[PDB]
Amino acid sequence: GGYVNIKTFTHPAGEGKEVKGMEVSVPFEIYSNEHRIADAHYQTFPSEKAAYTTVVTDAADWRTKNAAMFTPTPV
Repeated sequence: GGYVNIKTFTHPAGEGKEVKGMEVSVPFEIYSNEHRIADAHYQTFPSEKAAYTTVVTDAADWRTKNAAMFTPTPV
């Protein structure tokens, strides 16, 4: 149970594009059931309560934010 507090760090992702960091608290079961780790630009620590303002509501919400961690966007 509990939450998985994820903080991703902003980093360049191709000239003209990048990936904006984020802070999101994910319910453990939702996180363990499915998650994608592609780079090392993140950090994780568990806790009983959500540590960040943005809290994942459901499996679909997590897949969206998780994918947002890798989708390159113009600066």
